[PDB]
Amino acid sequence: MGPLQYKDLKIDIKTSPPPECINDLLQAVDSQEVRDYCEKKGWIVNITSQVQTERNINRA
Amino acid sequence: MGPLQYKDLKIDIKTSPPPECINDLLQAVDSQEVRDYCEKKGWIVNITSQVQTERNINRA
Repeated sequence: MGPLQYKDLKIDIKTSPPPECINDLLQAVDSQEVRDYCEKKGWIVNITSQVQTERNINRA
Repeated sequence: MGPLQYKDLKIDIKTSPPPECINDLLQAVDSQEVRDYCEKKGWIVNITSQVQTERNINRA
């Protein structure tokens, strides 16, 4: 199977969350509303495996 | 008046919080525990217009 091109990153300004300011933050105040928010914002502070992009490239 | 004798403000030190990732974050999930944490961490994310709710509560 295959969800997407599944390979190196190819974006830039849109969905972080590499600048772990929320998780490094909320990793101490227990508050998924802040991370649920962060990933609501668009960082996704949580993991770097299951990602979903809206601008596919297979066709572009 | 102010919170105290607020003076000397032309450096930066390890205390941010200009990178408003917590406040820009927590400004939407209502969670002073994250900012109380952020300023506990050392950013101090907190606008200074006319707030006077005796911050720095006794969390220890």
